[PDB]
Amino acid sequence: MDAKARNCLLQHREALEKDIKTSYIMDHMISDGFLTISEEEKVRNEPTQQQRAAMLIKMILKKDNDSYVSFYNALLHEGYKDLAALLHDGIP
Ligand SMILES: [Zn+2]
Ligand SMILES: [Zn+2]
Ligand SMILES: [Zn+2]
Ligand SMILES: [Zn+2]
Ligand SMILES: [Zn+2]
Repeated sequence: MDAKARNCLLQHREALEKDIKTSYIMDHMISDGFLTISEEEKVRNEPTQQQRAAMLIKMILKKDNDSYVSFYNALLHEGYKDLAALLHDGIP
């Protein structure tokens, strides 16, 4: 993804990981088409909520612009408008 978007995720990494429950966000991104079911299972396998969110963010950091926007939209739609507001200015 564009550096602007990546740097924004890094800036806000700790809050994102602190706060996010992954299950609904991930099904949103899978329905959208920008997270695979194999990626989802890797996240789901982690044994705590912080560790699942850490895995998800780790994955997203390696994806493209279209995936950043899908993640952003999932935050907007699945109960994290606060976190979406932090990532808005980083949209590719
Ligand atoms: Zn799923
Ligand atoms: Zn959704
Ligand atoms: Zn969507
Ligand atoms: Zn497995
Ligand atoms: Zn972390």
